[PDB]
Amino acid sequence: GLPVMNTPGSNQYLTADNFQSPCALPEFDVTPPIDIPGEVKNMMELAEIDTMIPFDLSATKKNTMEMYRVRLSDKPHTDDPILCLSLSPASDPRLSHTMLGEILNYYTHWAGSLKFTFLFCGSMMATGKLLVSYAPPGADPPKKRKEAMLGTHVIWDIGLQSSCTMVVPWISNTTYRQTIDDSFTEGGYISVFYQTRIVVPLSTPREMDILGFVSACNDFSVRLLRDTTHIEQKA
Amino acid sequence: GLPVMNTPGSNQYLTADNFQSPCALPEFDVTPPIDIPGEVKNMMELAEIDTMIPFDLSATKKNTMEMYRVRLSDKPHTDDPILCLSLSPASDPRLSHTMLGEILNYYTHWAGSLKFTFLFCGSMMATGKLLVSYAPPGADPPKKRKEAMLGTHVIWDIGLQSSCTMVVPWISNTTYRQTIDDSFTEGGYISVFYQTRIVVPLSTPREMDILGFVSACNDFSVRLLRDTTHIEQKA
Amino acid sequence: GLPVMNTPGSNQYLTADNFQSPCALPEFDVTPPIDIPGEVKNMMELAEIDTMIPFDLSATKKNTMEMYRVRLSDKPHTDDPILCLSLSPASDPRLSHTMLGEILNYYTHWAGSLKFTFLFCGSMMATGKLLVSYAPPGADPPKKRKEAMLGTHVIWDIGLQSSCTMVVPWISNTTYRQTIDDSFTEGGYISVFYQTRIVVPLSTPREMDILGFVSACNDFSVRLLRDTTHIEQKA
Amino acid sequence: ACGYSDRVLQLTLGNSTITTQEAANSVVAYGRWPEYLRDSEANPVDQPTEPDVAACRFYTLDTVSWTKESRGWWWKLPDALRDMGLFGQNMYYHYLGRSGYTVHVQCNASKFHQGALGVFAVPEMCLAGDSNTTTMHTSYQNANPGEKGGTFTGTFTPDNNQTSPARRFCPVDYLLGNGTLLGNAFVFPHQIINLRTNNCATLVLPYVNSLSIDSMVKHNNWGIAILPLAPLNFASESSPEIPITLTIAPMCCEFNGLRNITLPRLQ
Amino acid sequence: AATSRDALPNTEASGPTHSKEIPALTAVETGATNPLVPSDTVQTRHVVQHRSRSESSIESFFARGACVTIMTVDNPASTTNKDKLFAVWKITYKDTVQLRRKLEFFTYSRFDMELTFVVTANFTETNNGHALNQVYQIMYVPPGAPVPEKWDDYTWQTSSNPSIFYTYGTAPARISVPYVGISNAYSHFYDGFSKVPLKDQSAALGDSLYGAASLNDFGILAVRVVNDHNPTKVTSKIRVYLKPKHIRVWCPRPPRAVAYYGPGVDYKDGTLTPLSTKDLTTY
Amino acid sequence: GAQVSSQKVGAHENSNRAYGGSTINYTTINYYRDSASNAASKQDFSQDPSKFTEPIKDVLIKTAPMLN
Amino acid sequence: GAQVSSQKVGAHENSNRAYGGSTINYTTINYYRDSASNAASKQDFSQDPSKFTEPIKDVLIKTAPMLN
Amino acid sequence: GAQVSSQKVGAHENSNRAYGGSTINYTTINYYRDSASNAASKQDFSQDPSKFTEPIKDVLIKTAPMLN
Repeated sequence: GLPVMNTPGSNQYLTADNFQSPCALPEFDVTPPIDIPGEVKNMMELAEIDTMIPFDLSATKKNTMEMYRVRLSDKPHTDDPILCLSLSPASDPRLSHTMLGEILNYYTHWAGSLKFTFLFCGSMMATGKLLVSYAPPGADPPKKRKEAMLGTHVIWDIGLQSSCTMVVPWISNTTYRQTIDDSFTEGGYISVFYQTRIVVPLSTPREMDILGFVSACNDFSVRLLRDTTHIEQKA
Repeated sequence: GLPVMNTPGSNQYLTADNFQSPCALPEFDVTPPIDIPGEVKNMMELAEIDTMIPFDLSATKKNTMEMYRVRLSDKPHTDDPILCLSLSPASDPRLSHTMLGEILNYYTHWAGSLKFTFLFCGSMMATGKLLVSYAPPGADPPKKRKEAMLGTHVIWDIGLQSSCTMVVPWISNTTYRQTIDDSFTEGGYISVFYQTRIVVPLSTPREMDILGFVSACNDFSVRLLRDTTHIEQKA
Repeated sequence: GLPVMNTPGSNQYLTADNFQSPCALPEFDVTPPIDIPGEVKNMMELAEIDTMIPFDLSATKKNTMEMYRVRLSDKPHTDDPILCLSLSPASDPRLSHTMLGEILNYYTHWAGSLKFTFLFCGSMMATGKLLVSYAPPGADPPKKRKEAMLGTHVIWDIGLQSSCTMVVPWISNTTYRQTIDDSFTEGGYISVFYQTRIVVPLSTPREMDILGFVSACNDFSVRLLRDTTHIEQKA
Repeated sequence: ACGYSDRVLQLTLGNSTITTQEAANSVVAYGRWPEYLRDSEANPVDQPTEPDVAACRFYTLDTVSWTKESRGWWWKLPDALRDMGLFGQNMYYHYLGRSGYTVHVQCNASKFHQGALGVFAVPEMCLAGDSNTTTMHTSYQNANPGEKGGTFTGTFTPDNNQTSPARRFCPVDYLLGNGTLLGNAFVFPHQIINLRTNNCATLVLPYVNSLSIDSMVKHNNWGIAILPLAPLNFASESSPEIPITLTIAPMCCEFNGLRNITLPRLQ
Repeated sequence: AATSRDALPNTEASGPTHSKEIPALTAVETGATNPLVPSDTVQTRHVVQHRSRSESSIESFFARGACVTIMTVDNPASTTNKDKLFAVWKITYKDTVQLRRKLEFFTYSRFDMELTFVVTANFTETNNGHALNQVYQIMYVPPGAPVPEKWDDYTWQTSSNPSIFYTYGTAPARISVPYVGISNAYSHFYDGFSKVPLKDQSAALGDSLYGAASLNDFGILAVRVVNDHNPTKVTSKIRVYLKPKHIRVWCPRPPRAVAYYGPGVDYKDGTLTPLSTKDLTTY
Repeated sequence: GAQVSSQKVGAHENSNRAYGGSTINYTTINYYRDSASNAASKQDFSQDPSKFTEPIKDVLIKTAPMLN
Repeated sequence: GAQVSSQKVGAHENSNRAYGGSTINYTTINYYRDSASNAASKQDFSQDPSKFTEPIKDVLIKTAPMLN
Repeated sequence: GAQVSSQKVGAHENSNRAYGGSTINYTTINYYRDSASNAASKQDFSQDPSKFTEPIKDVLIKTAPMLN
């Protein structure tokens, strides 16, 4: 009956293949699903939830609480960066672990605008203005307020509304960027400077710390799944 | 003709598989079925027929008639259990063989309410009130009428209507319970005590026996078939 | 193209299998069939044609003409059988070769009513009454007219109409009987006795012979084909 | 309304009439009640004979004494009757015999006795023999006890005689004789006569068998097996004894293919 | 309309009571079992029961295909002094405990036997030899047909004997068989003899074993090694798996309690003790 | 002569239709002329356990007294 | 150009349709251009055994006397 | 009982239909009676990340001041 012909690619198993296969337990009455609070329909949903960036990764402060507290002081106004960061929501050790940056390793191409949210964690009295800035790639990274200022910045203010968010608009030469430290698909440069200085009244803690959070925006998306370098199975 | 492709899982025999297969005796005129009295359409039907529980399993009384007769006496009212039983209509040696408990081994998950029926088998004169009780798991098994009383009980009465039935309502944390003595999916505890005492008039047998029966209710059902431990084929 | 899966039972040849297979001589102009006198559409048709039973199988008379002539005499009325026969239109050496009994070996189950036809082959003058009888199984075979008489008999008469036929009604505990000498599916017992005696006038051959024929009735049918023991291929 | 309370009945099959007064509303095998062979499922082609009243009536077999050491009794119906009036004579005269039944197990005590007799009607009750050497070798003469019936035993005893054996069944009671637990036996059509309450059990058994109509002399159908569930006790007395007595009635029976009389070696 | 994959009657709600209605009290003499629902001995809520008996149905209980028998056969060197081994097994489930207990819960049964064959094979002797992919013949020899004498005899010509030629190493062979019973259900338990003894005969001439019905109900399987005597002797084993497909069962008999012994219900001593110990007053 | 029937899906996500709505079917085709060769259609029924549980020469009302 | 026909099922449980009602069919498709390659359709007939059983230059009534 | 659906082609040349117009479909057929055997239909949905991003006992307007 019916003359058929086995085609190049027969008897071939393909891990990510999708073909119907005989059922081991025929008839097994499956248990009805309840309505568990908190479903998730797509990974990029998780990508839109802020996760604190471990900004400091100094041999001493790494792998320990001190790693997320970016300390600011009441030092006389300077023009040097109080944090840097290579926009590589996958590559840069600073982002490589945050939910966003942790999901980004299970992929080969990320895209869309990101949103860094900074929380001033210090004495209700302390005030000041911090300039959070981004400058697309291909130019000397910014090391002075004078140079960073020229790029895309949001001159934030430490007040009642305790937090800010500088959206990093998706400005890139390709439709997606390599989720590996590739030179052609470079990310850009993020960097917060003091626009004034954190001024405090007498009898106040002179060294308050800021915590940074990061997340994707309803634009972001990833593609071509892979195995995260993050966890190894020794032997 | 027709270019096809053998898919992962070809030339694979699967015992419980259901595929059409060539007929060995082509045309063989099958003999017409008659209407034999007593058909059965589903195993759980048998599960709803009482089968006497062999309550006593003492080295002396086991594997012999005496094993189903649970003797009661005209002893002065006490507060100790005149039988126990771990609700495990599969695991507990006391139930492991009854039709219900015998069908329960051919499965990996049982569910639904059970119904224990006790028959007072003794002198028409003898009277008394026995408290049959059940207490869901996770608490010290009941060893005194005072403690068992608190759970789900049916304070039965030895009269004209010679038998009773205490339904054990399906109260459980999962949709089905392991048909193996698993701790997480524990059954509960059944236990009949004297609510008064079996009182008898003169010239009466002072030691009558009660027979217990057990069966499922139109709620019970089982799933994921296996091989009963009950019968072994040595060599 | 089209993802398929080879199922348990592939590349398996099954003698009695029925599958379409490529044609060796493509286009060969087949020769038109004529209307040959005498077609046959179903074996059981042949089963309904009488074939003479070789009733006598004595070392001397077997495998030779004398084997089909059942001789009767003008002996003074007796109550002993002038032939016997185990209803096993397959097993009993007496029937095992007749068309009916010859087709019955190519099968595992026969059924339906049979019809034994006896022809008085002797002098137009000779008269007499012979009692042809059948008695369903499970009882001492009949050895006296007195015992056989009780069963199903047709007290036949030697006259103008030279032949008779005693239908053996299909009386059996199963829907078909084993076409092998099986005890459970026993046939029954056939046996012709003299109801009077064959009386002849002077100058007549005092020893005439009767020939018996056997055939199925539009009720008979067989099933589950096999290889007849009847013909062997030595080396 | 009136005293038509379940406790009283009045069976009348044939010209006999049972009228019990502690009657536990009777059992009808499997809902299905006894009836004649519908042409739609008939098999043998002759005219089936039907004794009707001649056979259908109630036949009391012989009574069994019931003590403390009593371990149970067992009958093989098709056979159990073989003598009992015409159902006895018709029994043998035909190669085929389809017969339904109505077993009424009679046994009453005083309000002062105690015990429960589980009356189990097992279809195709194949009891096990007693030769650890060869299996099924049980002799006919011995395999069909008739009006007298056999009796369950305490513990198994292997038949050693082998120059020539005793060829009998050695039916153990906790295993319902057929190597299967008694406590689970409550699956067959049954009634427990529990001395306190009812003083009889009535089960109406419709002919059950893989065939339309089958043999009788050979193949058996239903088999009754009465076992003491609750042992009998009465007063601080050495041993008490009540007499259990069954009365069976063959209903809607028919037999095919008349012959000469069958005379089995029952001795 | 009430199929096997429905959903058990949903549990109805129920409050206090004090009625002359007496659900809880039975009386087992009637043999009838009180169909008391949880809703009777306790106050129940209104549960919308989803669970269904779709898997315990008579059809699904016997949904897996059990191993009815194993069959050893071997092709030795031509020079073998011994005759070439071709096994012959008599079709009858009663060889292994498993499928035999499942079927045994019921008194009668009507099923369509769907026989599959997982054939395997290794080189017997230490000798280091080779063997071109063997092909086996699995001839069904119907009840009463002539059972094969030598390995290579005429009986194997198979002009009318349903046979299968399995090539080693390939999708395991399968042949469906319809209810081949003489009666209207295979009787898992036959009470009575195949020959009644009659007084006007010798105790022998008319005797027989209890429980035995037809000499060859189901039939016999002849399985040879089709190739010729090859220098490297190769033994093979053909495990037959029978799975009752279109099935029906009647009269629910209590399951086998003590280890099986022979084709007949009979039981050996020792194995006579089935249950386990437990104190009449310990959970 | 297709034999299309509905499967009993447990309303699983992206299975074709569930808690977003929709049904699931499967095609079948008897291929052999001999019935005893068809795939066990698993669309089996379920009778009431009464011919075994509740078998009496009368009728039994549960709220009523057993032995009347 | 499907050749759908009815099988002769023995009203088996859950076979598709029986003593609950229903019929059973099976698809066939001749695949080769040469007829002598089609599957033996097994839907064969049955004539009356008369051209062999009852062949006479007249007519035979059974209740009548054979040799008139 | 064919399950024909539309693929999401990237308007590729000579793929059947694109920047010349046209659509692309693919046939599917559930073959096994047991649902847990069907091919993962990949036609999955997407909810709003709100039950995780924006979960508050009130409502949040973006242009508004957070901590009112």
